Amino acid sequence: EVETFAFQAEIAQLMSLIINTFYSNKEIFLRELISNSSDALDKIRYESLTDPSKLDSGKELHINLIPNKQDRTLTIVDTGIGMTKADLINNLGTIAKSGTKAFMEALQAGADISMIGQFGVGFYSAYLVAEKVTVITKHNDDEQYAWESSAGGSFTVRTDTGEPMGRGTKVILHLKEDQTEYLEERRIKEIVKKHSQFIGYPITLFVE
Ligand SMILES: CSc1nc(C)nc(N)n1
Ligand SMILES: [Mg+2]
Repeated sequence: EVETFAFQAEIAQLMSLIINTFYSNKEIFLRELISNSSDALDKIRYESLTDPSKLDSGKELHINLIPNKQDRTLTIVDTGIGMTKADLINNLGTIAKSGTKAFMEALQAGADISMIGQFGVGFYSAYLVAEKVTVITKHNDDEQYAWESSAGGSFTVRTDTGEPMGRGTKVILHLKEDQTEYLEERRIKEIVKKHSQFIGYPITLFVE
C-alpha cells in the first residue's frame, strides 16, 4: 500500500540546507506555498478556457489557510490543477534538480534563502517550519494520492482514501514545536498582507 522513494541527491541536499542553515526570516515559506497554489489555479483556469468540463470536479478557484492548534498543523488548500502520481514522484511537478543547481550557485554568490521561489523550488521552504509535510493531491487525470516526508532522504506515496477533495492540492505542515506562531490568526494575516497581497484568487483564513 505505501511506496518509499529516495530523494534525488540534489533535493536531499536542498532540504538539508533548508533545515540546517541558520536563517531567521522563516515566514517566507507561506508566501512560497500560496504562490505555488496560485500557479496551480492558473493552470486549471487556462485548461478550462477551452474545455469547461475541466471544472466539473469543482468550479470555485480558491486558497484556504487552515490552522489547527490541537494537531499543530497549518494546512494550505487550493482547488488548482492538482498533481498526478507521476508529478508527485517527480519532485511535485518541479524541475527541482536544475532549480536546486541554480539556487545553490545563487547562494554561494550572495543570494539568500528568501529568493528560493525564483528557482522553481519554493515548495521545499516548507521545511523552514515543518518537521513533516503531507501533500494530498487530486488531478482530473488520476486518483487521489498522499505524499509525505520528514526529510532525512526519503518520501512516501500512497493512494489516499481520506476525505475526497474533488480537485487540487492540500499541503499539511506539521509544524516544529518552536514554530507555532504560524498557527496564530494575527501572525498569519500579517504575512498574507505582507507577501501575498496581489494574489488573484480569494485566500480565506479559517478561524478555530
Ligand atoms: C510544487 S507543487 C505544489 N505545491 C504547492 C504548495 N501547492 C500546489 N498546488 N502545488
Ligand atoms: Mg531538472
